[PDB]
Amino acid sequence: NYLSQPRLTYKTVSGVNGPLVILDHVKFPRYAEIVHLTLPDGTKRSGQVLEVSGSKAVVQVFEGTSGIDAKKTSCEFTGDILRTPVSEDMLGRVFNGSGKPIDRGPVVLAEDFLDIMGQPINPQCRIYPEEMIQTGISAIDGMNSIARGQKIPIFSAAGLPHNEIAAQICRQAGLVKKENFAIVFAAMGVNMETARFFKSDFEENGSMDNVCLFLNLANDPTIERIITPRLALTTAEFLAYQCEKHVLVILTDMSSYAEALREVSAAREEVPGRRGFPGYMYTDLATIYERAGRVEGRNGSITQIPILTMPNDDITHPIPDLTGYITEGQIYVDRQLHNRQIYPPINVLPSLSRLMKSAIGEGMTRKDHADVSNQLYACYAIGKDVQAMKAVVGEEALTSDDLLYLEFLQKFEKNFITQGPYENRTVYETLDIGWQLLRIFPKEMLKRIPQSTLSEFYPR
Amino acid sequence: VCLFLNLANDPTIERIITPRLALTTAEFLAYQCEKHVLVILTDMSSYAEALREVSAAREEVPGRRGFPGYMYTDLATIYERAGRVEGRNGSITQIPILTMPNDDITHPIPDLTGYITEGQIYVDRQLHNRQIYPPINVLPSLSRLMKSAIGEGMTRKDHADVSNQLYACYAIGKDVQAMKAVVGEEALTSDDLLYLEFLQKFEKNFITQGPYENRTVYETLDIGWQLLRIFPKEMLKRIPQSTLSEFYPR
Amino acid sequence: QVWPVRQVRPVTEKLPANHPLLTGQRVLDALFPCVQGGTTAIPGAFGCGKTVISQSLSKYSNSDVIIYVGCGERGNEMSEVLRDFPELTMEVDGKVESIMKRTALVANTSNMPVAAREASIYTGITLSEYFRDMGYHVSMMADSTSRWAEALREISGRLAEMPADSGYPAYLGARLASFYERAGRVKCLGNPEREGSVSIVGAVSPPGGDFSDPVTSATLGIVQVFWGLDKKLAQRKHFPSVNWLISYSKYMRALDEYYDKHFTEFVPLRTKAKEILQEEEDLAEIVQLVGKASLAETDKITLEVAKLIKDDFLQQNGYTPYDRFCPFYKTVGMLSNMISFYDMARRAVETTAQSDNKITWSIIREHMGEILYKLSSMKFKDPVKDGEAKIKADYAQLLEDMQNAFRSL
Amino acid sequence: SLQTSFVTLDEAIKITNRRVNAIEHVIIPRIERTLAYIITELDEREREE
Ligand SMILES: Nc1ncnc2c1ncn2[C@@H]1O[C@H](COP(=O)(O)OP(=O)(O)O)[C@@H](O)[C@H]1O
Ligand SMILES: [Mg+2]
Repeated sequence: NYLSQPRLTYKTVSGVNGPLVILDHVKFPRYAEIVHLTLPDGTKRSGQVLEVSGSKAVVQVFEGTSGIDAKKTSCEFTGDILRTPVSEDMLGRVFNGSGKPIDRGPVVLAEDFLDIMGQPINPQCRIYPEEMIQTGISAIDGMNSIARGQKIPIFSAAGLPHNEIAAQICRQAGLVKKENFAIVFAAMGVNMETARFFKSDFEENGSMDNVCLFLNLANDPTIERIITPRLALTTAEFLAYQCEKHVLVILTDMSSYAEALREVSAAREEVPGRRGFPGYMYTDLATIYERAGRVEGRNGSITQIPILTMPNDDITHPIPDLTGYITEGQIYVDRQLHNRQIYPPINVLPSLSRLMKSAIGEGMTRKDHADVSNQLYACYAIGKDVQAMKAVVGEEALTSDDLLYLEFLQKFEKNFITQGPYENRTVYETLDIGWQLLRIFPKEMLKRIPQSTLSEFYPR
Repeated sequence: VCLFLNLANDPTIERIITPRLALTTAEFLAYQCEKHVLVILTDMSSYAEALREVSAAREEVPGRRGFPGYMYTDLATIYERAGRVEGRNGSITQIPILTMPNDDITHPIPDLTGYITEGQIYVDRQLHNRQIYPPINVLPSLSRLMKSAIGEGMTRKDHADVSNQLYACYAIGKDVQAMKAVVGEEALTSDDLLYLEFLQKFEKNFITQGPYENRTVYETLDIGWQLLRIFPKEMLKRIPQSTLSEFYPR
Repeated sequence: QVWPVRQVRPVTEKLPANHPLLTGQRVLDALFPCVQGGTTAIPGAFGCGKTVISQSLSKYSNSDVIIYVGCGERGNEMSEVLRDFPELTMEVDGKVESIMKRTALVANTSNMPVAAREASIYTGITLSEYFRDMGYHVSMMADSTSRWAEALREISGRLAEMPADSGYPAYLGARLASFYERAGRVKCLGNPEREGSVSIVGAVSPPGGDFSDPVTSATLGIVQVFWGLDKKLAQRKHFPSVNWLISYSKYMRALDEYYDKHFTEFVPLRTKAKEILQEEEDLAEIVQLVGKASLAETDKITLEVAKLIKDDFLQQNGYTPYDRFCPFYKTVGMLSNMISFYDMARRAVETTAQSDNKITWSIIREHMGEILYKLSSMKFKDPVKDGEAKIKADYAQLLEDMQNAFRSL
Repeated sequence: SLQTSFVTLDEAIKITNRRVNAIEHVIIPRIERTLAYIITELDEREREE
């Protein structure tokens, strides 16, 4: 079962416009087919058919359209859609956003060829995730706890330390103890300093033989970003669902991915969505984010941690807004905490985990975990409401109870949220630091906690 | 004098060639006949609105408040037609006049003009309501070329130091006046009452002038020192000790 | 030789940036550092100082070569550099040399052709990479990147393209990001085994002064240093008009090993100064509503020392001989004495406040008006009329004068 | 009793008049400037669309 038929080559380019080449006189054109372009100087580029109509085909070019001409540039149509080679030998390798080697190693000798779009997994064949990942970070493991097979992004902004948060999770993550991760890492549009930081930390942690890197940098072509996450996730699906590994997948700026989609959609002159982004962007992001979880009868999993930069710090922007409707929560990194030199700058109020409710509790972690988590959240919310009042009326207007919330809020940021980049707190250390802060109040104020949990854990 | 007049009842597209006819006349007078020319352009706000009217009718890309996407580049072809050139004895000085819509300096017309011109003189409704004349408010105003048109052999040696200390005292007096509206006079310290006295004397003596009074720079600087001496010399923290010791004791 | 301007000139390797770029400003050099190989943006409203910072950094800095690009800006400013820079000399082997001998300018003024603004940007960085390749440290100035983005918008409009935010083309962010990626510290191509760098400083001109501007908002997603200018500081004649609450540098950890060798006292002083300024910002919101009378004496000290720093450390006139350029010895020395006075004044109040007779900031003011006046006057010492030895000896004498005053309390 | 009342009542009038002034001169104008900016930016989004 091979394409043994010869490839057609055309010199029938009819227009070049932004990332797009248009051809005519093409024989039975195929949607999503791959094309190879040779420029007059002998340079080669690759592209994908975005639209077909009669003998006309529209190609997006992954390496851009500079130096293309309508007379001497020639296009070879490959007869097929984009299938990447895959193997287990891809662990301990470095590739670009096209999946070509950059480590001075050879090209991938395939164990298989997989369609970069994947294949839809039946909802009947998924397993609900309940194994808790201990990330080592108290603001996560205490209050936004992560199940193995979840998708949960870091929502951040320009100038904030989201790369240090992600790298710390890669160092510190493992299961709760009363196995280790393969890592697949995608960079879209990162600076050289970010690419050096992650790569250097995997070399210095000594774990570089259990990671696969795909790197597209801010000087690399924008249109490779369309396929970069899909190459990373097609690699993770082979490792998880054929080689039975547990995979952690990092997609380090979904905002640069969304910007590349807006370049192509604008060049195609389509009807815009919000802020000029494509009207299909929810459906596009869903085909990236839903490639995660566990399947029936296979002993492997994929966990996704995307990362976003919110333009003007606005969570209501289309990129974070659509992402919240697909992912199982978010971790929110806050400029207010960063300007105060708190690290991690995680704001627990807009942060969420949608799968923690079943990953914690008796036999899973400890029986008090839900009660401490709810009561710490409630006190921090009330502490911010007291602080916002106090900033007008001054301290002489506050009650003793308001000063307990204001003391709790200072102590919670200093002890619970502040942690440092190599400190690895267990869930149990996290929960007991939680009780040392709930000790700021008399039991009559701890109203979210049932009397059995108060009686067993408060007096210690 | 040469006059080019388009009135409120004349065609609106003449307004986009009117200032270009004037500036072409100024360039002949300055750079071929070696005159010194003063150019007055009246409501650049009417020019910019006529430009918005034309550009909207062509369905061109909008900028802020619907103005043409290229309006900065257009206004720059008007305002950069000024100055001196090597080997010719003439010059062009431009004084355009703007009406800021709803008094807003952040509106596209004053905004893009302030990015091109070498400063602005700002006329304030609050000074006019108080019947001060001219109603010039120093704080929003600027001259970018002042820094090297003043000082020893140019004007007088104190000029820069006096100017910067008047800016500092006027700005602090204005902050005391805003604070006193919350806390009342009884809460002010004796230092606040100095800046609040300076503020009141400055607007009567320095700013207020009348329409045919014509003061020298030296009269202006000595009115300036009569107001700076309201304070002890230790409060005059913009001025170096050499300038204080020479000019403050008078 | 001849090189295509839209192509990056190759290097053997890109390197971490470890050495400072010195601007001669007290703010910037102390509070918000930059590096050889760095990227910086300077957003501001009109008349904030974007040009004056760019010209001062071009006159007085540790770079070997300066490339100055003026695209979409005034003709009188290119004429200003051509007048000023030939008369101004650095000193080499005990001999003076004009700074124009190390400088090149690219002009395309606000009334020149709009499409040539793009050509100016790529010309300037290609000239900068060519001198980096000789093993030089180059600084490139772009006198407004907003004027290149505005040229992209007119051509995009006349090509009848679909826009992104505020009419700009969808490719604007990729243009900016791939321009700033041409900065860095490098091992050059070829075999004499040398190293060089390009630092890029880009001014930004947000319309109405609004930093939510698409060009500013794209740019701050890229650059590693942000010097945000404030029109309320500029209207007070407070210059450089750098807002110390919003401004930042990402390079402050890279420079740890530099200060830990050359200026081993400095990082504690920098840390204390940021805390005093942040404490004053939290007090000022209370003071504005409550009317100052409720403050503790340590808070009255904090407000007064923040005022001392804001007025006499963070402020320079660039057009006067003593503050044209501030050396890092003068900068560390000034901050050391202001932070020393703070720690002594705070100690005197905090130690005595429990007793029946006790110190207050009002007592310290009446006892120390000469020391307070001397501290405000530290800025007026001239780095070329006075010696390094004379300036450091005077700042040591102020420390003895204030210690003898606090001993007298 | 009248003098302990009078001296305590004088303080509370000053604190109250300071809040009436702060709401009138500081707090309400900041809300009105914010609300005027929002209307201006929503006109921009409508014109872009
Ligand atoms: N550091 C400074 N020292 C003294 N004057 C300054 C300084 N910075 C700015 N100015 C004054 O403010 C004016 C505006 O500065 P400029 O750099 O042209 O503003 P911008 O580029 O932000 O629009 C200058 O021409 C000068 O008069
Ligand atoms: Mg400028």
